[PDB]
Amino acid sequence: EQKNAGGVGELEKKAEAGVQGELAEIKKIAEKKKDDVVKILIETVIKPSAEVHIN
Amino acid sequence: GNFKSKLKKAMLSQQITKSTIANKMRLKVLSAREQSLDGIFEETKEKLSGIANNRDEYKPILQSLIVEALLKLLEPKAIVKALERDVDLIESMKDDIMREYGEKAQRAPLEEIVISNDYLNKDLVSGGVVVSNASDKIEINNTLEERLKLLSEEALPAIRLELYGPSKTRKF
Amino acid sequence: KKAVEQGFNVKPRLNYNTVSGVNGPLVILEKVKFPRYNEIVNLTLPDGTVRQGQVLEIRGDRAIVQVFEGTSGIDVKKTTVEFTGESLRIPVSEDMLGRIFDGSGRPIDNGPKVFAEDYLDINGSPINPYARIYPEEMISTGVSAIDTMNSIARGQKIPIFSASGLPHNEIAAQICRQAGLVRPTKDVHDGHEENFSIVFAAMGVNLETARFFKQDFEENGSLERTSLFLNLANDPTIERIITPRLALTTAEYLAYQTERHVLTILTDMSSYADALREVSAAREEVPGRRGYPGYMYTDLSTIYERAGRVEGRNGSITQIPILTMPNDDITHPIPDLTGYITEGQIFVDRQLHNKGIYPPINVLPSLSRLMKSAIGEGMTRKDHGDVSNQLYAKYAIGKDAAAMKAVVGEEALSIEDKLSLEFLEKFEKTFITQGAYEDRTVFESLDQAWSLLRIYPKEMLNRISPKILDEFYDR
Amino acid sequence: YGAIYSVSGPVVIAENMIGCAMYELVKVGHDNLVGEVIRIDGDKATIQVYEETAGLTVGDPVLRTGKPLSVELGPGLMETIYDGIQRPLKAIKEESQSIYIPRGIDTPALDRTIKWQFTPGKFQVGDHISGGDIYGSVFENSLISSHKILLPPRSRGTITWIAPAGEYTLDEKILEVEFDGKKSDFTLYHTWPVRVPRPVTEKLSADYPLLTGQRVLDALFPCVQGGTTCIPGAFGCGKTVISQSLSKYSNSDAIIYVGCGERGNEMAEVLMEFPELYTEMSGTKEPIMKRTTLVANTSNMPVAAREASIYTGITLAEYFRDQGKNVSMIADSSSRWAEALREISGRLGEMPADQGFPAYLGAKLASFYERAGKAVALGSPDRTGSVSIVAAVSPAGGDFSDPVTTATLGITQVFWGLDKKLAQRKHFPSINTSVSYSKYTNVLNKFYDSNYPEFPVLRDRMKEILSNAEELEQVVQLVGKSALSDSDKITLDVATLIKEDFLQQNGYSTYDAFCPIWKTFDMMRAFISYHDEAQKAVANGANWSKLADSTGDVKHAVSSSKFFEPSRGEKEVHGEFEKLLSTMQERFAESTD
Repeated sequence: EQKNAGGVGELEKKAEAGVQGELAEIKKIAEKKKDDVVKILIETVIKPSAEVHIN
Repeated sequence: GNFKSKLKKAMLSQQITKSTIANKMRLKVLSAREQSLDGIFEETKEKLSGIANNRDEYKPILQSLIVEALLKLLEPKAIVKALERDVDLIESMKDDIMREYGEKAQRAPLEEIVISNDYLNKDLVSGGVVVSNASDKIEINNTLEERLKLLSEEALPAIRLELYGPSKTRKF
Repeated sequence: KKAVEQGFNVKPRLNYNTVSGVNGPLVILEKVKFPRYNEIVNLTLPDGTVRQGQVLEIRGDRAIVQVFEGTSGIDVKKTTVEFTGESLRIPVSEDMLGRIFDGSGRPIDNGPKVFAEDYLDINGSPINPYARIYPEEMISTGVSAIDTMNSIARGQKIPIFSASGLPHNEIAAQICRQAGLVRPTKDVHDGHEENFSIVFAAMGVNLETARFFKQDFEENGSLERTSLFLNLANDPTIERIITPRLALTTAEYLAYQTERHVLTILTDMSSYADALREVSAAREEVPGRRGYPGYMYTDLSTIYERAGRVEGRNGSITQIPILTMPNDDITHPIPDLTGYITEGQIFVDRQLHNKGIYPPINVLPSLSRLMKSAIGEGMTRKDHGDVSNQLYAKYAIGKDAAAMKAVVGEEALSIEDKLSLEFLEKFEKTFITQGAYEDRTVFESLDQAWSLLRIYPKEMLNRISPKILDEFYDR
Repeated sequence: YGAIYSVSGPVVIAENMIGCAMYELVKVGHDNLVGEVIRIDGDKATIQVYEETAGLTVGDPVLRTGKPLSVELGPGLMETIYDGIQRPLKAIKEESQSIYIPRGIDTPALDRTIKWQFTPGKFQVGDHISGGDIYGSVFENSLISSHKILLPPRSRGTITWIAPAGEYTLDEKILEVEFDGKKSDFTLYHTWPVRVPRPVTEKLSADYPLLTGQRVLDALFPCVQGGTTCIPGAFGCGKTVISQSLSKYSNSDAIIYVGCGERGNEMAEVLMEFPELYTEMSGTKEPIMKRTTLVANTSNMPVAAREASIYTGITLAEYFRDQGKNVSMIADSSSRWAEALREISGRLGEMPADQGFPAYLGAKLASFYERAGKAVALGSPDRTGSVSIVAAVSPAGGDFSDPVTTATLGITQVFWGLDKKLAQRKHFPSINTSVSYSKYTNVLNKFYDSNYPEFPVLRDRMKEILSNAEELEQVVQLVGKSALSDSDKITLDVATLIKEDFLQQNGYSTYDAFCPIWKTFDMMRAFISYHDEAQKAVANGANWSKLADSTGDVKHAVSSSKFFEPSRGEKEVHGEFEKLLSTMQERFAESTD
C-alpha cells in the first residue's frame, strides 16, 4: 500500500509532464496555424453573401 | 483468504486514483486545444476590430452587411441600429443601399430606412449593425462580434480540419 | 478530400419579440418569416436568462415553439426568440469518449466544448436494410447470467426488462464497466484498428443515481471508452426525448465512421416513454393505449433499429435498452413494443432481488433470440451453447423440484430432483450471484457453469452433446 | 405548384393545391419528400409525409405527381430488393455509397440503364389492342425466359407504331396507340396503383395444389395455386423452412417476399440467405433470386412504407399472374402491417374499433386477401395465372385473440400452425397437426381423382390415426399401458412411426429436401397399408406385441422409405415402392401364421 501510494504520487507528476509535452506540441501547432486560421475567419466574416429565402 | 481482499487492493483502490488522474490528464489535453482555439478567436476578433477601424475599407463591408440584413428581413420598412461612430456613413449611402436591395431581390426597392437613435454599444459591438423591421419587432444582429460568434460555433469542424489533418481514426 | 465541410459561411439569425401567446410549455409566435418545422431556437427572457426552444408547429407566419425547462417568466412584450435556422445538430468527434454530456449535448464534466469533427444531425436517416448484415460475434458483459445463458451478439438489440426499485441501474453500470470483446488476440482491444466503445444514455435518471453513474465511470476507468449522456428527472422533457437520439447519433458516428464496436445502454426507457407521452399531449394529440400515444412503436423502432452491423464498415452497434415495467407486467405498452422491435430480453426479478441475489437476473424468462450467432468455436468456446442449454434445463428442473419439495417432501423426489435442489442453490448463489465489481470473462463463467454441472451424472446430462460431454464432464 | 402550412410530423397542410386529388402522391419540399394527400379543403391539401419531416419551411414548393401510390411494373423487377414504396434498396446503396437511406431519394424503382432484348408479339400496326394484351416478350433472366410485356389496363386503342425486334431500355418508347385521335406512348414498363387490384377477365376457382415439397403440407394441409395460407410467425417455430420451401421448391413461376415491418436483424437473414437459395426446376442449377423479388421493411422504415409493403407485393404478384405465371406471395408478418395501420389511423385520429385497430382493419384484410386466386388474365392471348398468399401472423407472444389474427384466420383457408414445442423437440418442419387445418381439401378432389385417386382417403385415414393417438395419449398417461387394447397399441405404434417418418422431413438432406406429391402419395399408401395389415392381422387373434417384435423389418423398410431419392426417376421410385408393398404384404402374411 505504501509503495502504491508513492507510485501514485510519482505517476501524478509523470502524467503532468506528459500532458505538458502534449500541450506544448498543441500550442506550437496552434501558433504555427494561427495566422492562416485568423485570415480565413476574417475573410469569411468580412465577405458576406446575399440571399433570399423565398426558396 | 482474509488477505485476498488486500492482495489486489493496491491495484483496485489505487485504480480509482489512477483512473481519476488519467481522466484529468485527458480533459486537460482537450482544454489546451480549447484554450488555443479561444486565443485564435481572440486574435480574429482583434483583427476584425482593426479592420472595422479603417472607415474606407469598412464602408463596402458595412453596406454589404446592411443589404444582407435587409434581404433576410425582406421588407420595405427597416430600422438600422449602428454604432455612434460612422452613423453618417449609413445616412450617406442609404440611397445606394436601397438600390442594392431592390436589385438583389426582384421586389421593389425599400421605400425608406431609419437609423435608430438607440446607438449600439461601441465598447462591445466594435462594428456591424443590427437591422430591425418596422416597429423594431423583428431584427437581425449582423454585428461583427455576432458574426464571429456564429462562425466560431458553426465553422468548428473546418477549424479542426485546418489546424489538424483529417482524423486517422475516421475511416468512414 | 475531408475539406468539403464548407462551414465557413455565416448565417445571421432573426430574433423576434413578436410573441403572441403562451400556452403551458409552448410559445406561439405571430410573424415568423419562413419557419422551419423542427428548428431549435433560443429564447431571451426579460430577466436576461436564455432558454432553448424547439419549433413544434409552423403555420402561415405562425410558429409554435415548445420550450425546454418550462415557460415561466415569459411575457408577450419583452422576451425575444432567436431562430438558429438548423435542427438539433450535435458536435461529434473521435474524442467524445471520456466526456459526460447533458441530455442536450452540452458537456457537464466541466470540460471544454466537443470541438466537432462534424455537426452530425440528430435522428439521422435509417440504415438501409440491404446494407445490414446479421450479427456474428459475441459482445461480452462480464455477467455470467448474460454471458453464458443469454449471450449478446455484436448487432443484437436486447433489452433488460426490470421494475421500480430493482438494481437495473447498477446492472447497467456493471455492463458499461466490464463490456468488451471476447476473443483473446495478439493485440489488445484498446488499439486503433480493433477498438471498442460504449455509449451510455440515462433518461429521467435520478440525481442520486446520475451521480452514481458519473462517479462509477470516472473512477473505474470505463470513462475512456464511454460517452455518458446524463438526463436528470427534473431536466426538460424535450431533453429526455433528444437524449437517446444524441447517444445513438454518437454510436452511429463511432461505429460506422471510426469503425468501432459500440455498445449502447439506454437506461430507463420507460422514463423516455413518459416524456414522449408528455410531448405528444403537448401537441393536443389524444392519447392512445394506456395514455401512451399510439405512434411510439415507430419512435421506439427508430431508436432501436439504429443498431446492428453493416456491410462495408467493420464497426457495429449493440443496444441494451433498460426499461422499468410499471406494475411488473409484460402487457404494458412499453415492454410489449420493445419485445416487438428488439431481439429477446433480459429479466430482472423482484423475487431474486429480495433473496439478496445480485444480479437478480431471472434466466428462465430471459431469452437471447440470436444467441446462437454469438457462440461457437472461434466465438468463445465450443461448449458454450450446450452448456447454456444444460444450465437452463437443470435450472427449470430445480425450480420444479423446489415446488415439489414442499408438496411431496424432500425424500419423495427423484435423484435428479435431489441433485436439482442443490444445483439450484449453488447456481443462484454462486454463478448468477456475481459481485457488483466481479468481472468474469466468458471462459471463467463457462468453467464455473461446468463446475456446477459436474455434480450431475452422465446419463441425464442429456441436453449436452455426447462429444462435448465426454470431452468436458469426464475431467 | 403548391406551398406549405401547418406541419406536425408527417401531416403537412399545403397551399394552392387546387388540382390535387385524394390519395395522390406529391413531392414535398426541395428534397422532394414523398407524401399522399389525406384531406382536401379548398386549395389546402392535408399531406402525410412518407418519411422524416424535420427540415421543412413554410412556402417551399409541393409538386403533385398526378398519380396515387403506384408501382413500376416491367422487366428488372426480378432479383430486386424493395421497400414498401418500391425504392430499390440496392440501387440506393450504390447511387449514394451510403450506409443509410438518404431522405428524399428518388432512384427509379426499375433500372433505366439496363438494355433489354425485346421480341414483338403477334400485334401489328393498325390492330386494335386492349389492356392486358401481350405485345412483346423480354428475356429478363434465365429463370424468367420471357417477361411478357402487357399493355396496361384501362388503356386501349389502335396500334399506330410498334418497335421492331431489338434491345431497349425502359425509357425508350416501344409501342404507340391512338384511341380516338388522342395519341399515347407506351414504353417497356408501366405504373399501376397498389390499392386497386389488377383487373382480370375471370377469377377462376383455385383447384391445383401448391406443392410445397413438405410431406405434412402436401398431404394433410394442402394449399392451392391461387389459395390463401396463414402461418404463426413466431421465432422458434421453423417458419424459415416454410418460406424457403415455397421460394425454392414450389410450383410457383415467381416468388414475392414481403418483409413488412420486420426486425433489423431478421431482414438481414432474409436478405442474406435468399441469394444462395438454388433451384433445379429449370433443369440447371440457378438462384431463386432470378425468380424472386423481396420487399424489405425494417421496423424503422416509414409507417407508410410498412403499410403499403403488402400492397406493393400483391400488386407485383398480380402483375406476374397477369402474364400467366403462378406466383406465390409470402408476407413476413401481417401483424406488423396491422400495427402500421394502427399507427396511421391514430395519427389521422380515426376512432378505434378493437383496442386501437381501425374500423376497416377487417375490410382492408378481406379486400387484400381477395386479390389472391387463380384467374384468366386480362386481354389476349388467353392465359391463366395464380396468386397464392402465404402470410404469417405474429401477435404479442401468441395472443391469437388479436383482431388481426382473428380476421386472418377467418379469411385464410389454410392454417399451417407451426408450434414452438415441436421446434424444441427438433421435429422439423414442426407443424402442429392438432390445430392446423386446410379448407382446400374439398376443392383438390378434382386434382386427386385426376392424378392420385386414393389421396383424399389416405389423408383422412392418416388424420384419423393421428387424432386417435392424440386423444389416446391422455388415457395412456392417466391409466397405464396395460389398459390398452392391442388395436390401440397398433394405433399408437403406427402414429409414432408417422410422426417420426412422414410428418418429420429432414429438409436439409438430399432425399427429404423436396418430397414430390407422387412420392408423398406412395408413402401414404405404404403407411396406410402398414396400419391396415397390422389391424387386420391382430383382429385375426394375433397378439400385437409379438408382431411388433417380429415385424420390425417391414417397419424398418417403411422407415427407410423416406430415404428413397426422388431424383432416381418417378418410374424407378414407383417400382421400388411396389417392391416395398409386395415385401410388406408377404412378410405380414408369413408372420400372421
